[PDB]
Amino acid sequence: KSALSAVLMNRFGDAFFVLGLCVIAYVFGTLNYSTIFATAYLINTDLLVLIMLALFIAAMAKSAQFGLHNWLTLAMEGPTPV
Amino acid sequence: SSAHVLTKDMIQERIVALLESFDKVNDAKNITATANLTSDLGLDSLDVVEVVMAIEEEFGLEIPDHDADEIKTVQQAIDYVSAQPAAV
Amino acid sequence: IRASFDKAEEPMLGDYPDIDPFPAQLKNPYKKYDDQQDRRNLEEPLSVNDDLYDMWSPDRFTHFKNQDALKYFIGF
Amino acid sequence: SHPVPFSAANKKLVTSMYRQSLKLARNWISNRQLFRQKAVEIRHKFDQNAQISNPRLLARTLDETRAHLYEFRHPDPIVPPSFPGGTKYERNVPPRMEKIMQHNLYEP
Amino acid sequence: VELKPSSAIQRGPLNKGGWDAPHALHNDGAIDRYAHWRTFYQERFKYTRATGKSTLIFLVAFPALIGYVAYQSEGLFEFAGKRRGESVTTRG
Amino acid sequence: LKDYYYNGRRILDKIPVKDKQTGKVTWEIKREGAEKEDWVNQMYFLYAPSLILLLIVMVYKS
Ligand SMILES: CCCCCCCCCCCCCCCCCC(=O)OC[C@H](COP(=O)(O)OCCN)OC(=O)CCCCCCCCCCCCCCCCC
Ligand SMILES: CCCCCCCCCCCCO[C@H]1O[C@H](CO)[C@@H](O[C@H]2O[C@@H](CO)[C@H](O)[C@H](O)[C@@H]2O)[C@H](O)[C@H]1O
Repeated sequence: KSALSAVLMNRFGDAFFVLGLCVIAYVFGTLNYSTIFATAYLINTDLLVLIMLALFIAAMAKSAQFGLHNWLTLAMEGPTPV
Repeated sequence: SSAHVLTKDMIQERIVALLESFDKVNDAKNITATANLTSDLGLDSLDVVEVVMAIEEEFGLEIPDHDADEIKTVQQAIDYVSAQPAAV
Repeated sequence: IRASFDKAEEPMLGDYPDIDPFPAQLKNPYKKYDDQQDRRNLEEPLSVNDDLYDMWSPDRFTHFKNQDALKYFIGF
Repeated sequence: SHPVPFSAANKKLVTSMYRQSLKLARNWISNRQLFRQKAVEIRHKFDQNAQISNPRLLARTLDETRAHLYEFRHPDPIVPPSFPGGTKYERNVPPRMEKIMQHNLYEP
Repeated sequence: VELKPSSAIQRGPLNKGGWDAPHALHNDGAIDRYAHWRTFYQERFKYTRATGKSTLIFLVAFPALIGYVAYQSEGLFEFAGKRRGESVTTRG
Repeated sequence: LKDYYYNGRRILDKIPVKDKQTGKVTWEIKREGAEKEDWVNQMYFLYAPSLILLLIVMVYKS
């Protein structure tokens, strides 16, 4: 059950990451760092806020920030080296 | 690493020590396997509970009510503690 | 205790038994069951919403009733 | 109701209450000396009331101890690791040594 | 003539010829009854103040919300390569 | 013959193996070979290589 908690609470963030990828591929036309970080200083702030909100909710899942923190303590059911 | 095994003699030693260091017992050399807690050792209707809690603490166990009330002999406690694989 | 979703299905049970659901998480772990992990004996009747009250269902928390828990959470 | 003051049912009930109170004292109290102090005080409170005769005052007192046990519940009780609420409980269960039951006349 | 079938017709039993394998499952009965109930729920369903709520939510309100959003957002957004100050909307 | 063979193969858990020189065959245990299924020669030598060919063709039509 703890593993299920982890995987689903992280697929929440992966859903938001997928949304961010779609927005990036629409706005920038590419997912490569060299173009995105070359152009990023020109693009509308609203689109970048959408992108980074989605990617931050992904990071909010993985990094166990408060709204999506419930899996990190349950993951201690696994062995201590994990 | 954790090279330790329990035996009935070891359980008996630890339980008779536990009862010897209990002040509300009648006195020593009433404590044997055949001893009763109420009659022979002269224990009240809550010192048996204190003894069962002490056995829990000693052997690292959790004894529910339906298995706690039916401990009325020292040999019964020894049987019980030897019938639990996690008795430490 | 029957909840809203449980006693809403009363007109549909027909010949099925109307069973009082009690989650298995709160059942006594020290009794002996045929399925000790699921805490169920063999021929035990299942509520219509047993999916919600089995051991694979989400966890219950007994210490605080849920409305008080929401008060404390949103208060913090 | 009829909670007889010197029957076996009362014995079971009050022994269970005493066990619960001592376990709550163990769980709440981190220091050993204070835990023993509280256990002795609880035994004093039980010995004060071991002499009751009237079943009405008895039932009131039992309800009172039920309320005290519900009031001083612990959220994260101590359980040994190999026992049901424990960290090691169903960790590496030995598998039941069953034989293979066949299902096809042709497939192994 | 008593109208009866033909005596020439020799009949025997239907034998599907399967190898009867051992009992691999111990059926429970309670689980089977729960399964029959949950599979043939459709034949016992009735319209009540609880069921009609979910019907008029999920088949009337939620599609209407999605449709309003979809028909208002039809050709509103075009933000490929849009830049600072440029409007990402086509309309007002 | 088929049904006798397979019913023995399941009930007894033995296949019959006539050994080299003695002319007497009896049910034996040895099941680490000398048995093949009837679908193997079809698939593993007509279907698998055709899919490998499809992979080759896809890669070089890319
Ligand atoms: C109601 C309609 C919803 C439609 C929109 C979709 C909303 C999100 C999805 C919710 C849908 C209900 C999901 C029900 C699945 C339950 C399945 C299950 O049985 O798994 C249970 C598992 C937990 O098992 P557990 O009881 O906790 O055991 C713990 C002991 N280790 O439980 C889990 O693994 C939980 C996995 C789901 C995690 C959802 C997390 C949402 C939290 C949102 C926080 C807000 C964060 C800020 C977001 C900003 C957005 C702009
Ligand atoms: C819980 C079950 C009960 C809920 C079921 C809900 C089903 C929906 C039924 C409501 C039907 C009302 O639908 C309504 O739509 C049309 C247009 O869409 C309205 O009529 C309008 O149509 C447009 C064309 O689209 C005309 O050119 C004109 O402008 C008119 O004002 C009608 O006044 C009415 O028919």
